[PDB]
Parts: sequence; structure tokens; C-alpha cells
Amino acid sequence: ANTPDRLQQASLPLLSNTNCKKYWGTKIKDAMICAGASGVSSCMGDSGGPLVCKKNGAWTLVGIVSWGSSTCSTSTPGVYARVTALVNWVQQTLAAN
Amino acid sequence: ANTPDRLQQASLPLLSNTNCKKYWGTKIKDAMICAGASGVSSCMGDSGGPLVCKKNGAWTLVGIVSWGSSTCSTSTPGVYARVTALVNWVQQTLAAN
Amino acid sequence: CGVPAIQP
Amino acid sequence: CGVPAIQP
Amino acid sequence: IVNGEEAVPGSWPWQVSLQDKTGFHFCGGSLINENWVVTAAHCGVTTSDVVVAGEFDQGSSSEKIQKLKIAKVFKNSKYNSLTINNDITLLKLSTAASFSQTVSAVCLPSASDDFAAGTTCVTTGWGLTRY
Amino acid sequence: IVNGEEAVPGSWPWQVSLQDKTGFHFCGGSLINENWVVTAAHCGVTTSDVVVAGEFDQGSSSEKIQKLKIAKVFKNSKYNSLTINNDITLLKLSTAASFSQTVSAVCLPSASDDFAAGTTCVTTGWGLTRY
Ligand SMILES: *[B]([O])([O])[C][C]C1=[C][C]=[C][C]=[C]1
Ligand SMILES: OB(O)CCc1ccccc1
Repeated sequence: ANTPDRLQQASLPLLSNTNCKKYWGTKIKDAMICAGASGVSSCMGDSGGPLVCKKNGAWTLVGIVSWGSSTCSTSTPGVYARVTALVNWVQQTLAAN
Repeated sequence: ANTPDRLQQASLPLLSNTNCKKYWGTKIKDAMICAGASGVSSCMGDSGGPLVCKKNGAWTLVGIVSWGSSTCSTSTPGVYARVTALVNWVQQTLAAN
Repeated sequence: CGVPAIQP
Repeated sequence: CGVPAIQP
Repeated sequence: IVNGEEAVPGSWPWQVSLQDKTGFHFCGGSLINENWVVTAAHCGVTTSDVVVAGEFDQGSSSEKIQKLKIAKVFKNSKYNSLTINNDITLLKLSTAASFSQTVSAVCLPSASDDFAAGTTCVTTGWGLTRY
Repeated sequence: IVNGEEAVPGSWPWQVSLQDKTGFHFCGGSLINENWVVTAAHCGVTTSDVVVAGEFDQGSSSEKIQKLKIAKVFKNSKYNSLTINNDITLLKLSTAASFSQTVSAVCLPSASDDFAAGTTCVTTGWGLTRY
């Protein structure tokens, strides 16, 4: 089988919604962020997992594995939920519960 | 979770490779057969299983679940390995081992 | 082949 | 936050 | 399957489920004989993997399932991992299955057969019911 | 992740694995507190899944980890199940997590934060290493 028993990692560049659109056109929305296309890709089972970037020496959540290439192609970018666009909602939920 | 414990089955029409090309263009090669786009879709986890059609009162293997819609969209056809195209390889293998 | 004991 | 004790 | 229906237990008897060693489901497969299964080449099957026949509910507290060991994997040498073309593998059962009301094989077509566009087929599996 | 590498165990201590009632990995998640985890909405998590934290190896006969029950699931009501837009869910634990050198939280950005195109980011998970 092709499943890892061991947690794996990978570095990848973020893309501009602009560039991502060259590949997915109109399926790319405001609450989405693209990364990859660089020779790695998230794949089946990585869903809901983190995309993190360092800011002020700390790992911060910028993305959540959402969808991508039906084949996990390493030349096609993965699509991530853009935490920036959805954070107000997390914080408010947290504040009320 | 979205994973069923019991076996699912869905009936769906086969498509002509040039109608399929409509939806996936150039990724549809020789050994591929499309089906669906009609309210069902195979989804992650379905891979490798069967696509069967009845012939002479008997079910026959026409497809092997291979890839489809990045979202399992019930309006996009799934892509199956076409058996037809690969059964001489299978028979020779069987004949030989 | 192809004829289940149990009918779909 | 986001400071593993075991550095990646 | 999205928007499928629950199947009558044991009515698609060649249907198998491949499990890795950690133990669970990564792909489907179809029994074509008592000694051979066909599945996709993209599944990356290896002899560590096990073939489970006779399954209805992957929850079944216990059933009359048969777990089979895989003696040799036969991956079509033309399989394209970029295009995904020639997606097939043959698995030769270390030990043969015992056919029964619930386990039995599907038929294979001939290279020359024609399944017309529009024909009503059936697909089965345990994959996601919702994205 | 395809074309990735193994991580050093412990090094991405907010990383969680959600298992269904049968018992295994359907999705990934991120601890943000000892009581909440963020995941995607499309994962369809329910009060029946389990959150596993402190896990590195999925084949251990037995390992030292923490299986957490979910008290309530919070889906973004703006979640579009045909569009996949607003793909996020909050999981409120019933038993808070026990932070330590291997379990701890990630930082959350602000709605006004800017991450420029070209920044080298990291993604982690237990997904397939090859389609
Ligand atoms: B999920 O686990 O169901 C798949 C999400 C994914 C994201 C990018 C590339 C492939 C798959
Ligand atoms: O490996 B999979 O993504 C299951 C096969 C498939 C996927 C998506 C769409 C159709 C079929």
C-alpha cells in the first residue's frame, strides 16, 4: 500500500490566488489559499491537516488541507482553506464556548 | 467521518470517450473509460474496485476505479481503467503463472 | 463467473 | 505558541 | 460512493477490500478466479498487504470473512505514474479463496468486446459517501 | 504528501490524526489549545470520531499517546459542500489534551495577516506518499 505509518513533512511555496487560477480557474475562492506545484503535493489522508509558515520565530497556521489534483500531481498546486479569512469565526466561537 | 461501514453500490451509465474528453480533455488516454456524471461518483477509498455491466445474463468487469473529480462531484464522470484494453495482458499473465 | 448466489 | 520543544 | 445505496449483503461476491499491515482498508479489488485478484496499479499493493473476501460491514464484530495472503504482485509494466494510464495490477493469492454463496468471481471481457456509451453499469465499494 | 520525508517525532506537536469508530485515520487536525482542534469541514467529523495526539508511528503494537473524545463539533455554517469554500471545523474536546514536549499548540494568524506568494511553508500528515 502507499500509506505512511510515519508522519511525513514537506516544504512548499505559497501561491498568489492569481497564479493558482491559471490552474483551477473559477473554483478558487476567497477563503482558499494555494501552495505547491513544486514537486510535492498533499494527498489522500492529509485532509484537515496543517499548512504552517513561520512568523516571529513561531509556527502559525495559514492553511488546512482542503482539495486538489485527483492524482496528487506534483506540478499542480494543492488548495487550502485560508485561515486568515476564517479566523474571525474561530476566535468568536472560542470566545463564546 | 464520511466512510461507510457497509458496501455501497451505484448504477451509472457508461460514457463515450469523446463525451468524456469534454470534461477532462487530454488526460483521457487509450486505456481509460469514463462513467457517471449522473448523480453518483466513486470517491476516495473506491479505488481498484469494480465497474461491472451485465452481458448474457452475467456481470463482467469493464472498469477498475482509477481517478475522477478532485471533490467526488456527482456531475463529473469518474475515470476507470478500461479492461478491454488490458485483458490480453491479464490473460497472458494468467496463462503464464 | 458473474452470477451471484445472492441477487443484487 | 508554535514553538516545538523538539525543533523540526 | 457518493449518492449510492446500501448493497444487499453478499450480492457482489467478487468484491474484495485490501488492507495494509497496520490493518485497514486502502483499496478495492475483484476476484477473477480463486487464486487471483485484479485491482488498480495506483493502489501500490505489496505482499505485506492482505486481501479480505467475504466482507459486508467493515465493522462486522466477526463474520465468515476470509483474509488472503498475497504470494506475488503483478504490476503492468506499462503503468504510467504521471498519466495513470494502464492502471492495473494482478495479485496472485498465496492461498486460494473458497468460493461460496458469498465469495465467487466476476467475468472478464475480451479485448474485442464493445460496451456502448449509455450502457447501465454498477460500481461498488467502501469509499467516501460524501467528499 | 507525495515527495515528502519523515518528520522527527514530536517536532509538529499540534499535529493530530482523527480516527472513526472502526479505528483508523480519516483526516488530520491541529491543536490550538488543550481543548480545541481545527480541521476541515469536508472530513465530516462527528461526536463518534476520536482525536489522537502525540502519535508519530501508526503500526506500534502499543505506543504512548492520547486518544481524545469530542464533546461537540462546530462546522463553519458558511461551509459550502458543493464548492468546498470555508472548509473548516472546530472540535471542542471532552477531555482536554495534556501538553508536553510532544503535544502543544500552533499559533493562529489574524484576519489582517499577510503571507506573500513565495513564502516557503510546511505541510504535514499521514496521507499517501504516492497516489
Ligand atoms: B483529503 O484528505 O481528502 C485530500 C486533500 C488533498 C489536498 C491536496 C492534494 C490532494 C488531496
Ligand atoms: O483513489 B481515489 O481518489 C478513489 C478513486 C476515485 C477518486 C476520485 C473520483 C473518482 C474515483
